[PDB]
Amino acid sequence: MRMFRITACVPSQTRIRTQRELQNTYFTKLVPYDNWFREQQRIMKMGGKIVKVELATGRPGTNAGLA
Amino acid sequence: MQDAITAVINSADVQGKYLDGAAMDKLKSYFASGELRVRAASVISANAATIVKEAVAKSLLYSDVTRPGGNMYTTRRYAACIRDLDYYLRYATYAMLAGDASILDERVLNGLKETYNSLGVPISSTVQAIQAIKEVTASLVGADAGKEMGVYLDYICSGLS
Amino acid sequence: MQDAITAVINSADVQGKYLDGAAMDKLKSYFASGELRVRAASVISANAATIVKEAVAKSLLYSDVTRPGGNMYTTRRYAACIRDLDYYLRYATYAMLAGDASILDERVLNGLKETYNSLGVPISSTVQAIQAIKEVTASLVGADAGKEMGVYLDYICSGLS
Amino acid sequence: MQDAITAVINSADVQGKYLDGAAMDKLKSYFASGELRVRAASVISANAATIVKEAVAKSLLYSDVTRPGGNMYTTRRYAACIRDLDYYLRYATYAMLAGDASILDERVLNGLKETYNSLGVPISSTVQAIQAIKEVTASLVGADAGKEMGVYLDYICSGLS
Amino acid sequence: MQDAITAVINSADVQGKYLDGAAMDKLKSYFASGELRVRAASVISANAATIVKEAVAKSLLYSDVTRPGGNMYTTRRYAACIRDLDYYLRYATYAMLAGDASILDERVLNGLKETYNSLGVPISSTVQAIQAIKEVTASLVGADAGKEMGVYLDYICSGLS
Amino acid sequence: SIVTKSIVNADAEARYLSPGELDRIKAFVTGGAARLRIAETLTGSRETIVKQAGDRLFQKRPDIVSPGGNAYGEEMTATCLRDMDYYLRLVTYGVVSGDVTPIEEIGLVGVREMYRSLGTPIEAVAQSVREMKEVASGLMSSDDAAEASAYFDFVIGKMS
Amino acid sequence: SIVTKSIVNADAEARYLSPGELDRIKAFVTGGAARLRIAETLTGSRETIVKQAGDRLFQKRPDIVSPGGNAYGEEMTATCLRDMDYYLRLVTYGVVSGDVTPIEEIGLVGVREMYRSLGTPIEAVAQSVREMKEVASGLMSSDDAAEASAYFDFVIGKMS
Amino acid sequence: SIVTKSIVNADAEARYLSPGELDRIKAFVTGGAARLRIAETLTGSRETIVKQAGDRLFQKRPDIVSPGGNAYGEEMTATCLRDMDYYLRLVTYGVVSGDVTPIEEIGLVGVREMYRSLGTPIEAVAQSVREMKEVASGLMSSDDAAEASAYFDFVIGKMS
Amino acid sequence: ILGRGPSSREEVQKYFSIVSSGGLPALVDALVDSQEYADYFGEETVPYLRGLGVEAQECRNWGMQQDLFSYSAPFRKVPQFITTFAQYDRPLPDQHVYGSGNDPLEIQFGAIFPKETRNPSKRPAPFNKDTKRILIHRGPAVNNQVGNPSAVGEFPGSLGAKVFRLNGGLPGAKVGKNTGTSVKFGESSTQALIRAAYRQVFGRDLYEGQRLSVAEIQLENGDISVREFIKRLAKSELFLKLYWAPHYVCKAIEYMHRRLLGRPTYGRQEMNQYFDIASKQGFYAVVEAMIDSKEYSDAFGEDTVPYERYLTPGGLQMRSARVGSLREDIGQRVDKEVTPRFVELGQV
Amino acid sequence: GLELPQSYFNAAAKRQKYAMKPGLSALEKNAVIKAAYRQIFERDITKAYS
Ligand SMILES: *[C@@H](C)[C@H]1/C(=C/c2[nH]c(/C=C3N=C(/C=C4\NC(=O)C(CC)=C4C)C(C)=C\3CCC(=O)O)c(CCC(=O)O)c2C)NC(=O)[C@@H]1C
Ligand SMILES: *[C@@H](C)[C@H]1/C(=C/c2[nH]c(/C=C3N=C(/C=C4\NC(=O)C(CC)=C4C)C(C)=C\3CCC(=O)O)c(CCC(=O)O)c2C)NC(=O)[C@@H]1C
Ligand SMILES: *[C@H](C)[C@H]1/C(=C/c2[nH]c(/C=C3N=C(/C=C4\NC(=O)C(CC)=C4C)C(C)=C\3CCC(=O)O)c(CCC(=O)O)c2C)NC(=O)[C@@H]1C
Ligand SMILES: *[C@H](C)[C@H]1/C(=C/c2[nH]c(/C=C3N=C(/C=C4\NC(=O)C(CC)=C4C)C(C)=C\3CCC(=O)O)c(CCC(=O)O)c2C)NC(=O)[C@@H]1C
Ligand SMILES: *[C@H](C)[C@H]1/C(=C/c2[nH]c(/C=C3N=C(/C=C4\NC(=O)C(CC)=C4C)C(C)=C\3CCC(=O)O)c(CCC(=O)O)c2C)NC(=O)[C@@H]1C
Ligand SMILES: *[C@H](C)[C@H]1/C(=C/c2[nH]c(/C=C3N=C(/C=C4\NC(=O)C(CC)=C4C)C(C)=C\3CCC(=O)O)c(CCC(=O)O)c2C)NC(=O)[C@@H]1C
Ligand SMILES: *[C@H](C)[C@H]1/C(=C/c2[nH]c(/C=C3N=C(/C=C4\NC(=O)C(CC)=C4C)C(C)=C\3CCC(=O)O)c(CCC(=O)O)c2C)NC(=O)[C@@H]1C
Ligand SMILES: *[C@H](C)[C@H]1/C(=C/c2[nH]c(/C=C3N=C(/C=C4\NC(=O)C(CC)=C4C)C(C)=C\3CCC(=O)O)c(CCC(=O)O)c2C)NC(=O)[C@@H]1C
Ligand SMILES: *[C@H](C)[C@H]1/C(=C/c2[nH]c(/C=C3N=C(/C=C4\NC(=O)C(CC)=C4C)C(C)=C\3CCC(=O)O)c(CCC(=O)O)c2C)NC(=O)[C@@H]1C
Ligand SMILES: *[C@H](C)[C@H]1/C(=C/c2[nH]c(/C=C3N=C(/C=C4\NC(=O)C(CC)=C4C)C(C)=C\3CCC(=O)O)c(CCC(=O)O)c2C)NC(=O)[C@@H]1C
Repeated sequence: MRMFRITACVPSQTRIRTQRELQNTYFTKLVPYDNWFREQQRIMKMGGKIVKVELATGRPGTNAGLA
Repeated sequence: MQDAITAVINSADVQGKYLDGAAMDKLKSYFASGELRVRAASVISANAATIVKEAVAKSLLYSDVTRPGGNMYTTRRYAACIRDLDYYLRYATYAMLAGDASILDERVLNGLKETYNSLGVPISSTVQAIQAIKEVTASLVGADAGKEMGVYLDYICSGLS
Repeated sequence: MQDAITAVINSADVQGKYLDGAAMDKLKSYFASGELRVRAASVISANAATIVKEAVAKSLLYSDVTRPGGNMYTTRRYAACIRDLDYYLRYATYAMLAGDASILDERVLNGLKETYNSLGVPISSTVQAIQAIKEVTASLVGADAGKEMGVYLDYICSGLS
Repeated sequence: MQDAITAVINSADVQGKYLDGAAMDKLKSYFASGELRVRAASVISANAATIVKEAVAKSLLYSDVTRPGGNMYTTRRYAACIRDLDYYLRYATYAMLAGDASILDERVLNGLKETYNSLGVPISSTVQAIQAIKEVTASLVGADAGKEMGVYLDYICSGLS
Repeated sequence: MQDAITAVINSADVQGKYLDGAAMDKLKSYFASGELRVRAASVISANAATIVKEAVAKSLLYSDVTRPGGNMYTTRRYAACIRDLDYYLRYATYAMLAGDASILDERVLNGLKETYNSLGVPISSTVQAIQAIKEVTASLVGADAGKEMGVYLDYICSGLS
Repeated sequence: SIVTKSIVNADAEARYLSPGELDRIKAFVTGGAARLRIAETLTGSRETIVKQAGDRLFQKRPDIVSPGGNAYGEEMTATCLRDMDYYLRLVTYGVVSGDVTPIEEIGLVGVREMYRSLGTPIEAVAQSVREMKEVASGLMSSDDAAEASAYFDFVIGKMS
Repeated sequence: SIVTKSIVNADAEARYLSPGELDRIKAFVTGGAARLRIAETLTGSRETIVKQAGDRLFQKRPDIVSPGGNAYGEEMTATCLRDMDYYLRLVTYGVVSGDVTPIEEIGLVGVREMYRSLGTPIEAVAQSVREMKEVASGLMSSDDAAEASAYFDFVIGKMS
Repeated sequence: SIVTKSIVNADAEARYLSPGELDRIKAFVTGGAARLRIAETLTGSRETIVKQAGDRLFQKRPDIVSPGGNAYGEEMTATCLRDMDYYLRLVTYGVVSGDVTPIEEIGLVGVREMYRSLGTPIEAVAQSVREMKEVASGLMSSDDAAEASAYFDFVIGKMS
Repeated sequence: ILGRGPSSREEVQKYFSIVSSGGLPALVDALVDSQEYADYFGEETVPYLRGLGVEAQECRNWGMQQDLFSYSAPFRKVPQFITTFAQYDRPLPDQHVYGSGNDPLEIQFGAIFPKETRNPSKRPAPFNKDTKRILIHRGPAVNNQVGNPSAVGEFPGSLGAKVFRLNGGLPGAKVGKNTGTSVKFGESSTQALIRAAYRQVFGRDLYEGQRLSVAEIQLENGDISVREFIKRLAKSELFLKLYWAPHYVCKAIEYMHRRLLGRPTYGRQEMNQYFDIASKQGFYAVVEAMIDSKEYSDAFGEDTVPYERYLTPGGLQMRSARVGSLREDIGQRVDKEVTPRFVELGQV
Repeated sequence: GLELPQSYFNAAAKRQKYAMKPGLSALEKNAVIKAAYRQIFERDITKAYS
């Protein structure tokens, strides 16, 4: 299936976490196409800034065979 | 994943038309080649581990790559390279069955050249390993089937190189 | 990461030999330095918060950052900066005990500069804060382990800037 | 319980109408089959020990079920299995002459699954016993009466499985 | 779960022996009955929603269940009852394809009686709904396929009762 | 396609292709000639199937062609016939692929809320595909009409 | 079997059976007679394949029956042939079922841990199964052996 | 090293170095003289332990040196002793560094699929390292044998 | 003897007192020498089952008498009349909303459920829609999210399960180690995290051929999150074959919720939500809905392996009500023992 | 205490009452004994196991 290569930064707003939080603060990721809407909405209601997003796999305008 | 059949369907859908004779001829060619594809896939699955072991034994073992100071010295790196070669064999078998290398472009050739350049993986040594796998499979599954397997094999070799 | 001992093991593994005389002299040198490293690490671990407070008092207090409009104005941002200085001092103690800065290479400085550029953190101000940390630790533990402490702290400076 | 006549009258009573067009057909088919079903009941009730004898001899004897470690090892368990097969034959006769499996639903299948799962009786071996019952009755009474018993015996088999 | 083929295989494996003649006969019976099962599954998959629609209109619309105070009064209760009918029809189709009611035990009837008893669901009304499902399904699917679907839906009713 | 589904299942399980699906690929690659015979029959006779099916749908459920309905007017009935042409084209794509994944990736996902937005009764769309299936099965050969009607009534079941 | 696998997949996607899987069940149902013939020949000759493949295994790997080996001894060679008979019976079950999930459930899940606890070389058991498929291919007709060797192939792929 | 393991544990718990593990590092530094003298004795006497441990392994399990085995032949026996000398070098690295994690990451991760591809008996390799433990305990003093036996038994437990 | 079930809590109480005082002969004598037995069967009539149509059936022991009149009554070993008569007076019990059988055993691995058929012990109770189940938090009792909803992300130090995170750096994250680096220390940490995530999804460790090596190397390269790795492990076909297919649907939903959130479901709201997801779209959709739920993101980040956060009271009773691991002050008066005052005076 | 109309106990499959009169013949005496055994033991144990 077609995948999204995304990169975003999410800050902490409620607590000062005393453990190492850089890896889940800033990350580059591979999310699926059907889960990308809910993942983006989750991090974006969380309040992060997404810096980059591309189609890692697949091609635009694919009528069939994208899975 | 794009195969010959889905390529025919998508090439029909981009103009919205039905299937003409021009799209019919390549589909008939795929239907003619599919029996040889299934036979070659059965032989490759029958000897999947032994091809990898024999090509590793006569291609890179007891050399400077597996010597200390080489990339393939450590047992972790050795198991990683064995997993990589098994993945290349299995996904090239997938491409041989599907009739297209889009599975290689979408699953294997997605951010691997930069990963190998970052990790210092020897491109020439992987080329030699791919050629050893290709010639062992060409010796094992047959002449025409081995050459058709080697089409996807040197396509993914040129993609990774 | 790698310390001095595992760096010696790395140098042994690259050449594929046992431990020769120079490597064992390096290990004895590390065993000699380990007493001062342990004592300095105990001093920093006992005095962790006070170093941060004297450094932020001599560097960042009564400035445009802690005035409104700066990046220190929210007390959440203040607690974040104190926690960042605690992180830098703790990883500096880790590198001082290890004898190598590979811990700072792999964990802290992996994306710190670009995430500070994304969040608007002033790199010059935190560089001066790290310099203040270095001066406070050098005053606290003396010059003896303080030279290695300064080496690791301005390694953090060079990596961040 | 209910039979075919009660099912017909209940369906027509739920509709509120008379026995118009297909209820009469079902009733006349029932009364046409009835005298031969009574004759088959006479044969089965007369010979009822022989059916369970040939069924246990055909399917369950000389097996792991009857040898030690099996669920038909002790004589109490063997006599209980004989009584269960007598129950299956007799209630299959009841359902075959009623023309409905409601007697099997309310007096057999209501608790048969839970008593066999609590006891540990092998479901597959019980199914094979009932299959031996249905071929022995088909041999001893006839093909048509064998099928008319065997549809309810297969209903009991489906209730087991 | 298991089909008839896997039931034969599991029985032979528990016995520890190979497939004897009666096992081959049962397998040949299932291979004889397979085509009707496949076309019946195609018919039911075609008419999946419509069978539920005419069954609930046949049994439960304009009654005390859909009147106020009944357990199908609200829209969420109607949606849950339609969901339950879809589950029963799909799992009866699965059991018809497998030739075994084991999936009804594993997936459906394992705790559904306690579920309905905790929910307050009238199991008499669900039994009449599944009888309507039987009638509408046997109207559309044929005669022998109607018998098989009726056997498995009556198994669901017997598990409910 | 069927080969595409087998490839993605083998890749998801991280293994080579199973004996059963290899035999399925072999039998499909032999029966592709009959599948393309069904395809060329449908493409040659595509217009009369949709015309008769649209006429039978219109006489069966006149509320579509009635005023206030979903297709009032000749251009909207032509749009409905164009949608039926699209569905017939997707059925031909299904019978050449040997699997229903082209109909999923073009005309099945989101179709319920699609026709919810359009106001089109998707049960009447299912009735139209039923009329297309029965006119096509009456037109072409029955042993091949069963193979075509399997994909047809899968489309009907997903519509309903 | 393939029916159970298709039902499990359809339940996983919460849908009815796709017509591709209906076609695969239909084709398995029509072609099961050849599988029954293969299984009948194997259970008729089931001592002969174990006999010849055990002989060929003791020729090719005499370290197995050498002292210090896993199968050194009369009872140990008896248990070796017992394992060969087990895998032959599993291959007959897989040929009958048309799908390799009974073989996977009975004798391919945890086989590595089992033979690691027993100290048995898994590649040597794979060699024994490969020699069993050689003897069975010699015993059977060409197309039947070519179809029946794929279950042996899955056993080889899981064990080696 | 255990200093790196203590750094990793303190970072995982998000804290500085505890006084107990700092005193552990102190004891490591003070005992480092004996901890390196054991490494120098093993390096100096590294040949004969390999040779007679290999001979004891070969008479314990002669199947691997028997024909048809993995280690049969001059070349295979030579590379078996080469791997034994490599693992002796890993044991010397572990007993100088004080921690079993460098052994676990340089020679002992991936060793199962390594020797599964190679056909090497992992139980025979564990027996070889066991006989190396016995030879080293014979060649060194009792307390030194006890402190080397922890690393040796770590290798044994991770082998099997 | 009487041809009917027990009729009231006081009747069960009286006859239990009789059978406790004098045993089976006293119970039998008290049953036969009663006004009801002499009224119904007299002196010469055989007792008969007084079912639905024989007389008027009371509306209090309906289901219990219906199960008792079946022939499978001597295989329900749990007493059904006294339990229902006590739970009639008492409020709703600690039980899953769909029945007692829907509650798995709170063990390390294995979806072990009570079976309706094998040893019948079904205990229905009318749970309505908004009926939250009281759950016991593993960590601090203050950090229960019922009264402290901002403590969902708090870690249970020394009181609950161990928390696995990607706090350590993954190997190959940066090119600071410009090749070589044969003693790179951090890979056992992420391998341990992978093994712990595998254990959490499938409670016991897998076999060699079952691991998803593509997902493992993707997490080791950093391409996917711990959240995505948990999603792929639960979406794997092994989870389908092990815990979804062989179980009842709501049982599998409950076990999936306990594995993927460390928490039993609160009740009919979450149960009906995931049941509707399972009916409309399926098992994969249930998995991704449970992972993408907001409570999952609050409890665990993108780097945190799930852990057991809440228990049922019955599960906690199974864990901490045994002979060992039960404290002296749980349900017992603790007398402060002391050296006696005369012994204290006798000590010089 | 309860009430039941005299139409419900006219269609609902009445229980056969077995009363041991002293003069009864062998067939109905054995029927009453077997019915008593079925009542006490829920089954016919003297037929199933003697
Ligand atoms: C000599 C003793 C008489 C003889 C015996 C005879 N018995 C059978 C068959 C069976 N007998 C049993 C009995 C038991 N199995 C147990 O476990 C126990 C309790 C310990 C008992 C009492 C069984 C189970 C069988 C069936 C065989 C089986 O294991 O499945 C036969 C065979 C009859 C047939 O029709 O097969 C015979 C011949 N017969 C005589 O006349 C001698 C007096
Ligand atoms: C052969 C049939 C298999 C076999 C059977 C077996 N059954 C029992 C005991 C019982 N069977 C029942 C079932 C019923 N009682 C009823 O009144 C009715 C409907 C009319 C049914 C279906 C019951 C209640 C019992 C227990 C008490 C009794 O004997 O009635 C046993 C004995 C269990 C024990 O351990 O004592 C056995 C062994 N077992 C097999 O393996 C054959 C497949
Ligand atoms: C083998 C022919 C030669 C070679 C290989 C080698 N590979 C690795 C490690 C990795 N390679 C990948 C890349 C992939 N991910 C995928 O999903 C696929 C198939 C589609 C591939 C090919 C990954 C993720 C790894 C693991 C990265 C990691 O180190 O964690 C290594 C190890 C590098 C290391 O530093 O350990 C090696 C050595 N190099 C050779 O010399 C062989 C000749
Ligand atoms: C203090 C020296 C200067 C500064 C501080 C400041 N920090 C933040 C927030 C974050 N800091 C980090 C850094 C790390 N996380 C890690 O895990 C590690 C290694 C252990 C480091 C170094 C991160 C990730 C954040 C993001 C939020 C979080 O807590 O995870 C802020 C911004 C707070 C906000 O977003 O509102 C600030 C301002 N700025 C200065 O001016 C001081 C000189
Ligand atoms: C009228 C505005 C539209 C219309 C209505 C229509 N409805 C039905 C049938 C039913 N509708 C319901 C819905 C509800 N029942 C409730 O109790 C509530 C909430 C208080 C709702 C929303 C139900 C249950 C039925 C089934 C009938 C029954 O009560 O048993 C029909 C009949 C369809 C049939 O097949 O009989 C109709 C015609 N249809 C329209 O086109 C108008 C837009
Ligand atoms: C429809 C025939 C009749 C009926 C149905 C009805 N059911 C519910 C609620 C539920 N039913 C179930 C049952 C299942 N669990 C499973 O795992 C499966 C498939 C194997 C089934 C079928 C469950 C779990 C529920 C609860 C869902 C929820 O919590 O909402 C209702 C709703 C009652 C309510 O919401 O209070 C209804 C109405 N009842 C009737 O009257 C129809 C005749
Ligand atoms: C001897 C105890 C057993 C044995 C040995 C054996 N080894 C090989 C060959 C190789 N073994 C390795 C593995 C390693 N890589 C490393 O970095 C280390 C030390 C950390 C080890 C142990 C490798 C890479 C090889 C190949 C050599 C090369 O450099 O290419 C063989 C040969 C296998 C073959 O097919 O030729 C053998 C036989 N076999 C036994 O039976 C003894 C139990
Ligand atoms: C009348 C308002 C509605 C109705 C009634 C109806 N009830 C029955 C049968 C039974 N009713 C009960 C209930 C009770 N038993 C008790 O002991 C008590 C409290 C003292 C109550 C409330 C029971 C147990 C039965 C079953 C046997 C019996 O009558 O005792 C029926 C008969 C059902 C049949 O046909 O068998 C009916 C019709 N039905 C309606 O439609 C009205 C809304
Ligand atoms: C071995 C001594 C005997 C035996 C074992 C056996 N066990 C299983 C499977 C399971 N065992 C458990 C038990 C546990 N759950 C826990 O939480 C713990 C402690 C942490 C234990 C010990 C469970 C849950 C299972 C189910 C599978 C799973 O792993 O989740 C089996 C398999 C049964 C099956 O049908 O799969 C067996 C055979 N049986 C014997 O005969 C040996 C004597
Ligand atoms: C105080 C009056 C007495 C007392 C109390 C006590 N309570 C607990 C712990 C728990 N209490 C609950 C109860 C609830 N959870 C809910 O959601 C609701 C309704 C909103 C209630 C009433 C629970 C679940 C716990 C477990 C911890 C948790 O929060 O999950 C304890 C602690 C037991 C322990 O061993 O730690 C105590 C001591 N005990 C007394 O002696 C006071 C008289």
